[PDB]
Amino acid sequence: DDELPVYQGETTQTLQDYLMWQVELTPFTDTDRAIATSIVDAVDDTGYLTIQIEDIVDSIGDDEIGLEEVEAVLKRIQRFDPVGVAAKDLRDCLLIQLSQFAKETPWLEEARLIISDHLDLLANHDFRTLMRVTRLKEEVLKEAVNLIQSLDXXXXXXXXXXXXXXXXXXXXXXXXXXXXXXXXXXRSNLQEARWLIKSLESANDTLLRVSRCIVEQQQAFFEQGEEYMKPMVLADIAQAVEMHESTISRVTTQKYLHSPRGIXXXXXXXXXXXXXXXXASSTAIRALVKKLIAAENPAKPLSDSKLTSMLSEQGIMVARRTVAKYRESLSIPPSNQR
Amino acid sequence: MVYSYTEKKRIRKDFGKRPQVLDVPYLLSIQLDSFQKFIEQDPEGQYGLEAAFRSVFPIQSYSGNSELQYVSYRLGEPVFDVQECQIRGVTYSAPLRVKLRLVIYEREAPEGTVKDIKEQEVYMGEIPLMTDNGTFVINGTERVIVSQLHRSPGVFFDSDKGKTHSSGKVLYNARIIPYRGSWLDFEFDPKDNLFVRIDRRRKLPATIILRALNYTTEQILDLFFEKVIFEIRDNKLQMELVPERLRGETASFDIEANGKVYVEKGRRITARHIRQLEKDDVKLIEVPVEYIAGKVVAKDYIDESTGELICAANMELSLDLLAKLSQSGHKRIETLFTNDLDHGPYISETLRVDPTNDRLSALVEIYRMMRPGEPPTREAAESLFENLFFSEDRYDLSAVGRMKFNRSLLREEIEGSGILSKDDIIDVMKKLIDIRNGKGEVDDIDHLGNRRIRSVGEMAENQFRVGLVRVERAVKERLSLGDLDTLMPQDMINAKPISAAVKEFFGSSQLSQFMDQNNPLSEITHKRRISALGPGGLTRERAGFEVRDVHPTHYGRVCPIETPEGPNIGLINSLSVYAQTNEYGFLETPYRKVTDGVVTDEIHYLSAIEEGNYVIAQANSNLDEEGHFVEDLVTCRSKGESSLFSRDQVDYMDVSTQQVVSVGASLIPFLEHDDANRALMGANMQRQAVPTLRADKPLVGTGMERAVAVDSGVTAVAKRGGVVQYVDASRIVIKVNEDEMYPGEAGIDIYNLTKYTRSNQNTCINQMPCVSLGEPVERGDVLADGPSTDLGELALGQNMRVAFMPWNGYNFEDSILVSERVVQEDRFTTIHIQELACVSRDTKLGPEEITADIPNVGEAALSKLDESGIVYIGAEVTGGDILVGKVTPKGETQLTPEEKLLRAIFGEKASDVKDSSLRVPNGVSGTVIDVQVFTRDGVEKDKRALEIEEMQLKQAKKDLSEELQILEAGLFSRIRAVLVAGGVEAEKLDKLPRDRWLELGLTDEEKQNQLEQLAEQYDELKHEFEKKLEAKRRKITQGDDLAPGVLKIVKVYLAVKRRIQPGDKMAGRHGNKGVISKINPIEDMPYDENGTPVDIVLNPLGVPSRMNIGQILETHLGMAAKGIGDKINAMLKQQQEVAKLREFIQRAYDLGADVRQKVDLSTFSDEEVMRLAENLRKGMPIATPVFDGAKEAEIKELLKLGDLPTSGQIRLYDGRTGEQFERPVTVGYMYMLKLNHLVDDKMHARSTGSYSLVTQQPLGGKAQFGGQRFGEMEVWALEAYGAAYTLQEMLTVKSDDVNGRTKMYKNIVDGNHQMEPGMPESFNVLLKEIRSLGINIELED
Amino acid sequence: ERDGLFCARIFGPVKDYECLCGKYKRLKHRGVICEKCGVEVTQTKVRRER
Amino acid sequence: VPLDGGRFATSDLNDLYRRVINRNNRLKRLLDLAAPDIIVRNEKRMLQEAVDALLDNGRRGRAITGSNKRPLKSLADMIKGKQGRFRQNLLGKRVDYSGRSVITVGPYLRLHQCGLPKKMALELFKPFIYGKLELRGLATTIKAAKKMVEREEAVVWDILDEVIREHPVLLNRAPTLHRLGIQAFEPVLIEGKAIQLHPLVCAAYNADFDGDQMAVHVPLTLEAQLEARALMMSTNNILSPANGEPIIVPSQDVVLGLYYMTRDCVNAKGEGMVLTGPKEAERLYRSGLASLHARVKVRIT
Repeated sequence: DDELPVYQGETTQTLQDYLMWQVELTPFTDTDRAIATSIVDAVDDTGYLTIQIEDIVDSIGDDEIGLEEVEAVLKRIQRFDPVGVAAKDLRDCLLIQLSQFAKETPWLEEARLIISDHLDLLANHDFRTLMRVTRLKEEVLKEAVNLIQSLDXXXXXXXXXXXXXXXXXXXXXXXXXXXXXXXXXXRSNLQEARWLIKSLESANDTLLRVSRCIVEQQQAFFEQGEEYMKPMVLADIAQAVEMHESTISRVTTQKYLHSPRGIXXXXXXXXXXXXXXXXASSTAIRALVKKLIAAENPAKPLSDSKLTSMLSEQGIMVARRTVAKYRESLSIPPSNQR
Repeated sequence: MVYSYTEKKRIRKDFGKRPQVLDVPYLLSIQLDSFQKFIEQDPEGQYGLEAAFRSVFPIQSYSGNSELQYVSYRLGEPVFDVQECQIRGVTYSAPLRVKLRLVIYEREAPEGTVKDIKEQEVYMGEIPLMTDNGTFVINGTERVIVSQLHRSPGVFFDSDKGKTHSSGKVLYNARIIPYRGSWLDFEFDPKDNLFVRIDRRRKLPATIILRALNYTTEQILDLFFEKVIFEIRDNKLQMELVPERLRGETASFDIEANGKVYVEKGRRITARHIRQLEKDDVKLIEVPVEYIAGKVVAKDYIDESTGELICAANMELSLDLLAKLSQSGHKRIETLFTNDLDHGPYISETLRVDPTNDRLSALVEIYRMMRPGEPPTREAAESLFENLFFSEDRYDLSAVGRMKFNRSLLREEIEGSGILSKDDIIDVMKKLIDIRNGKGEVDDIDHLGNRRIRSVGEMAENQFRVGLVRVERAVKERLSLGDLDTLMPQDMINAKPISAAVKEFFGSSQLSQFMDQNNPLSEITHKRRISALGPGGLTRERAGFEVRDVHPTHYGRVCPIETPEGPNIGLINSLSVYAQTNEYGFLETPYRKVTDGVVTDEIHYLSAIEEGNYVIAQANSNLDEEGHFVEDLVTCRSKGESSLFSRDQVDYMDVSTQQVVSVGASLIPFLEHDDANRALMGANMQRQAVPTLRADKPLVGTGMERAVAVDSGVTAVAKRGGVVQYVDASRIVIKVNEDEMYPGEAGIDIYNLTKYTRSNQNTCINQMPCVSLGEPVERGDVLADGPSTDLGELALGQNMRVAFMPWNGYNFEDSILVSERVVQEDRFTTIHIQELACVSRDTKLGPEEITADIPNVGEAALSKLDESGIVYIGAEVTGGDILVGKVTPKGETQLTPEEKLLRAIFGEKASDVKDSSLRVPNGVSGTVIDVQVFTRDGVEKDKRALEIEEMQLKQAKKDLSEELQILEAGLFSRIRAVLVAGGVEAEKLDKLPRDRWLELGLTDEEKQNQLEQLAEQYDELKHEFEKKLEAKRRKITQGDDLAPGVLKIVKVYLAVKRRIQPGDKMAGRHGNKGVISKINPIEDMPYDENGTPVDIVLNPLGVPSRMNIGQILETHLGMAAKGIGDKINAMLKQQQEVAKLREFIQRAYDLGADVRQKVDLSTFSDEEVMRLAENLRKGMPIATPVFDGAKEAEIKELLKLGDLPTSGQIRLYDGRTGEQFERPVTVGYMYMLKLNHLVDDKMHARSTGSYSLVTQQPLGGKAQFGGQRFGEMEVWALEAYGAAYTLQEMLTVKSDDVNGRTKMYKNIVDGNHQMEPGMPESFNVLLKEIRSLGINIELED
Repeated sequence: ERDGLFCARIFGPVKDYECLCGKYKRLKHRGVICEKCGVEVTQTKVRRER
Repeated sequence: VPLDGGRFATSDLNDLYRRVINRNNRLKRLLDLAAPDIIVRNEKRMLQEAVDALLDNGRRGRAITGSNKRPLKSLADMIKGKQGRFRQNLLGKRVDYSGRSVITVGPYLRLHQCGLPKKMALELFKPFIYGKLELRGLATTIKAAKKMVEREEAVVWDILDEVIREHPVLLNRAPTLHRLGIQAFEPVLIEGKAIQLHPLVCAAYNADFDGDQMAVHVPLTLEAQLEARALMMSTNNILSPANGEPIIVPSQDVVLGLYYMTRDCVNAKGEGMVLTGPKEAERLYRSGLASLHARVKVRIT
């Protein structure tokens, strides 16, 4: 309705909204505005990625309209407010961000064009042999690299994500004797509707009792003090109150339990039974696998088979494949550096 | 009277002729005494918690034989102080604990009890306590709770003023009003029949409600009417005579009394023929038969043989009946009287309309009547009947209801049960009919006799009782087949309903509001306020214009001047000065007692009902040393009136002239000369003033300022006083006299002043010490001044040399031109502190950390931050400089060459984190005065979070160390004293500290006694003091109670000085307001022959039309006030002797007729006089109380002593042209204020901003950048001009046309200025919303 | 939720030319519909019309 | 209506749709179940209650909810705030390029003008400024312009003057009672936070200077500017289109000064001189004479 501040909206501006605003105000032709609108949607909240170019060209359905037309227009779009916008590959991002250094920057212009244009793939590790490639030495190259490292990446300045999306918790786990104890914190027609409320008010009091109950059984199923969490099956919680698996997983999926470590509520009931006599499921396998891979490789061992042998020494019956596959995942440099 | 101490630093001069008797009271007192009576142990049981415990306990369960009871309450001590609690943001309260005895008994065994057990205490809720000053701190906010004035319980009557039926009548309706429960309202019909309404129900017959009382129709009519008699035996037909019962009638036949005619047919009915038959003894006489035909039978009459059928009741007798009753042999016949002059035949027509007079039919009729549909179950009837009134607790009118119910019906006993009864309602109907009969009048609802005040005691007790009953309906279920776990007063009580109800009240409630913290006098006047609104009544817009008006009983109870001028007008009132309140909740006001024609100094508080009976004199009247009135005819008040009476008639007198006026207005000089409405503004404007850097004492004033200041509790006042040991800006200690002290505590008193602190209105609170050092202080003297206080006076504005005269149109209308001097000298410069908070919390994606370092952010921006990331204390911050930085991680960035490449090049720069930080709001400014940083336990905060830890720890250690230095000095004095008797080493004993290792054994007596006492007391004080430091230390290192979804907390304070500009909104006490039009250079102002320019120039043309002449008299006396200080200035500046200075000040103080202030010098000597004179160098502060104030004559007299012209006008010169103005001009000191309206807060301006999702229009207001409602009248005005393009771009392009706003702005940027109007969103919406009903609306081409 | 208030399909998409079911993500097509759902792309101002 | 911590809460109008859907599904379920006429009867009743409650929460009694209740709102109530289309549409759009400040007096500043606070324009005129900046060539791109007016240095104030020149603004106050209550003026930039309004128009506006506040609006286009010059400028309408008699009439200290200038007085030096032109300024300014008097005989064309 009106005359009050109903949550009508804010109409904030994202990056694509703002870029399109910036396109509205620039001297594009009828067609070039179609290519521009075609590119600004391709852009991402991350900036740099304008995804595939030749799909931008082919998306228009031929009829002339070469590659060069989208290329020029593309450059000009890449030139709008947040300096380096879009482009591709980060290389051209840093070349567009480097396009304006005012040209009055000492030593930076040339060196920066050489480093940023080409050979930047080898600049990851360190200088080393690159120092011999560009003939530079001492701090001449190091100061240019200070500028290159001073650039930042793409957009993510427009952002428009003021919403942190907090957790709000649901049930509090007051820590007891090296464990956890639940408390669960935080005329006649409508009169007959009043009655439904009595039932809703009676169920509202038991809503906390379900959280404290399932929470108590969840604390009894997995040891808190132990590394990760003891392996459990939904059949235990389904054994206690005799509730269906999907229902319990739904309650733990919706609500989020706050313990002293982890905010992480439905992950405390999901585990494997390992299917082995000698033995914390995949939690400690992948967790402690990445932990053992954290301190290792004095220089560049890059050996996942040695880590698989170390896992087999612990009595987990490693397959040298599964263990290495789960260990090398999630950004793990293992086996990649070989 | 030698005054006291700080008072002798500046004495105002008093012009008030009338002596004072009763001292002005505590002012605030009305808050304290309420809540002080709500927290008490009472033996009688009422008055506070005890009453809510006894309102339920003991509980009976369901046929349980076991029960539960409770014994007192007690309390805990509050965990935090008021300042701590205010900082931390925690609500300030204390634990409520109660010992409940449990009695468990055996089943089937009568009176037998198997066991009893009770918990030490059960802890239920925390009740918020009250500060000393009248506020409840709640989540670190002050919040004053407002008193409410509500229609009182008891019996009420109303004429309706016959404004309904259009014929006109008197329709007398009576409503009964309980404290809690249903309402019964008896009314009259246009056809003259009584009706019963229950809780605003459609009318019912009258005799059903009475029929519920087990009264038969015979008992109904016999009980509610006359008895009389009639007798016919063998056609003798002798009826009883009732001459006194009738004032008139028409006689159809000759009436013979004992063989002689008393009144012939058609003879005079006048009192001659009445007393003629009165003085003569006359028995029953015979009358004509035709007269009986109009009479109606009362009691049911049946024949001896047959009792069948006819004539039960309420039937006009017929000639057929005479034969039957005459043949039956009944000698006596009792019939109703019903002769209509005063009396009337009511209640009988109600029986005519009553469908059935049976009890059960009435109970079923009302039972089925309450709820619209209902089956005739018969149980609903028995339930609702006993329930809706006679239940123990269901309907309770309580003590005001019972008392006023007794005095309403004129019952002698003032005590009774809180539930109604048969005879109660019967008597109410009796009085109601009596009002119709002409005997008796109605009650005025506006009368203060009928309107009671409730304060925070009584209301907290209400909600606490509510909350407790909602517990008891639950705890009743533990013994309900909940069986036995024992351990009952632990698990059985749930504290959650009690606590949520109490903190629900104080939190959120119409009558708990944030306190007005700008001004002391704003504080005060908030905390004595009586509102008609809220929970208990007066929904407003529907109230009507009669509760607005001043009624004659508000005389010295509320105030007729102080009231909001806004559309709640007369609704929100303010207590008058000397007003108080009874135990029953009624306003009573003091009076001096006059016996014979001498005025005794005994005072009596009279209530509004008590007051009207008597005669009361006038506040300002004459009098003699003996105490007799000078004038023989004295103007007095009686009842609703006023007029002159004789000397011997009046028994009372008004105490002081301040009685009518409220404290707000009691401050305004010359309030007589002001019109009341204009007085009415200015009283309101002194609230919304704003305290400035240096506080100037008002130079002319009422005398009231000392009370307000020191009562308001914004000043620091010295308890138990003595000489000042140590002084400083933040701290002031008093070494108390040896006289007042608690033995064994010894020690001194410390006072920590509060430095710069946001107020609820984002203004400074600052205390600055008045006292010097090495100065004696008595109890009650002010050590510091709060803001807008000078040496214990209330100083809300500044004095300004004013000139009345138009000046080039710059002061036009109500505007106001000011010398640049004023702006240079920084009066009117006011501080403003603003809070901003940063909180760092746990998300789904993991925890958030604060600072060092951030993605995508320059070193430039980060230069003002710390190692920890909070800004250095002291930084100047503007615009979107980063006050605290903070990082929020995003989801799972893994692989592919570009991601690994950015992570390799830049080191990922913490990768998924974002930029989320505490940047300053755009368009705000100021230095960072303080940072708090509350953390979490076990977060391992380190960094700079520890600086406040060490800081507060050093402050606490330094504050405690003083008592150890003084007590250790005393113990060292005893040890140093005992060593003199024997083995005295003199200096060698002083140069060897630490007991000189006991100085061996000395004598055995000194060995055991001196070593035991010295070592014992030494180790106990050392270990105890170190223990206090360890407990406090454990209190320092910890983290607060806090939400599960928050990790660590930081708050930053900013301060800005704001400088007056031409948006000032300056005012004066007299309802004077304006803006600042211009700031002139100094040479451009008008100046006098000595070259002193006026500060501020104001427009004479204000003053006649508005008729506020306080202004003018203020100026003149102000002029004369400066004059004396100029004499003294010039005198001390010439290094005159003390004697002559003494002579001129003494000669100044003593001027005027009467004036009752006798201060004279020679009592205080040498300095003390030099002191004050230097204290009054800047002007002499003359003080004119409200209606006894200074006369013109005294002002000219005072003014001639200053060699100023008597007329108060002076030649002034133009500043530009140098030319004399023709005609003299009034110049004078008037005392100005700066109001809380500043344009910095006002000027907005937007071009294109954010819109609304639906309707797509710009947002509401500034801060959010509204654009500016262009409303229906504004369109009408354009249409009227016929300018349709301007109107068309308003409607569309610049609000809801989305494509057209874009095209518009793009063409503007390009210089096209063309519209391309489209169709506004909001129309489209409407078309969907009408399509949402089954109506199509489509636009047809 | 599918077939509910608020729902995709009827009432249109949620992101501009990006739609649920993660396919034909942008501007490849003026209209189109997924195989998982009836999502019809074309812009998302359509929550204000449909 | 999204919340503080996330986890969106349902709006007022949604509840009505949820309710109707629940009763529709339950009546359908019991209808396809082939059950007694009593219970499906009560379901027919309940659903008419539900749809009638979603179209108007009035019609009968209670409606509302257990939410703190209040009638809620319905699609009937949903009609434009005041249940007229007052709000939102119909003369009532809230609006753009607008601002508002306190009024002071204008005591130089001729009738057709209006002291507009320097800081406050610069906002109102933003689009206009960027145009000029791009013309002069001080900004090649919109972001450049944008940045220089954000930095608000130097050329920009110089261009502001050039933007404002002859561009009529329009001011409006409070209750607008008659058409005079909004009028149009040539602004003159003035450092300050407040708007200076010429005295003579204070009549019309019914405004004193005790803290009244004015809105300001910017006509764009051309048509609108001309309608402001040739209709709403304060110099078009000096006469009140009710009674017809002039507004603009001098009040308050203007009156007092004319009335003082023209008086007669007895004596008051330099009486009965004969002079021509007069001009007579000579003589008042020089002393020589008293303007209240002399009953000087002067020659006049």
